[PDB]
Amino acid sequence: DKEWILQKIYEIMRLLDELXDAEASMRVSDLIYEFMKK
Amino acid sequence: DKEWILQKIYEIMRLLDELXDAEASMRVSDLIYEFMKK
Amino acid sequence: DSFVIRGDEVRQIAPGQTGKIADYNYKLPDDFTGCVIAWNSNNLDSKVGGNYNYLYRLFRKSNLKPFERDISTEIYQAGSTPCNGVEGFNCYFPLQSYG
Repeated sequence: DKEWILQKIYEIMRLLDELXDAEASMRVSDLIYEFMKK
Repeated sequence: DKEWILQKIYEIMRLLDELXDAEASMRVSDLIYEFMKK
Repeated sequence: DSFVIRGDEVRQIAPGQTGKIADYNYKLPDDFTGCVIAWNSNNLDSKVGGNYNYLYRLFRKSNLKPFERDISTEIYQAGSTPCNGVEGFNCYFPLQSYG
């Protein structure tokens, strides 16, 4: 399906906890949960 | 649902811009312009 | 049972309450009428610069069974791609780095 988007937002989580603002990574995590359940 | 997804990543862009990194912001903007077409 | 759960997700502990941060590595079955207390642990258990101490597999093939708790080095999969650490489109090692 959206495997491109999934890979990209996982990359975003990677870089985002490689940032310092460790919090939006987890938001994107629940977003991926939302994708998988839908 | 679909609009919830598009607006949660709308907010992804918003928040990342609220963080500050031209590069990742460009990447996720590419992401949203990609997804909305898909 | 004791475990780590972040602040604005505390409420998610409920019978039949799935989730992402509250489900992929923990789950209570229905029919437990009891109490749970959450609270700040930062006065002693926190540190500036990323508390590199917690972890939970952010990906799994389904939810958990009643009070199920099983360790797994297994990667998540969309296809059947054998990956042992290399980040592909579906290799997906579920390591969520709580720092």
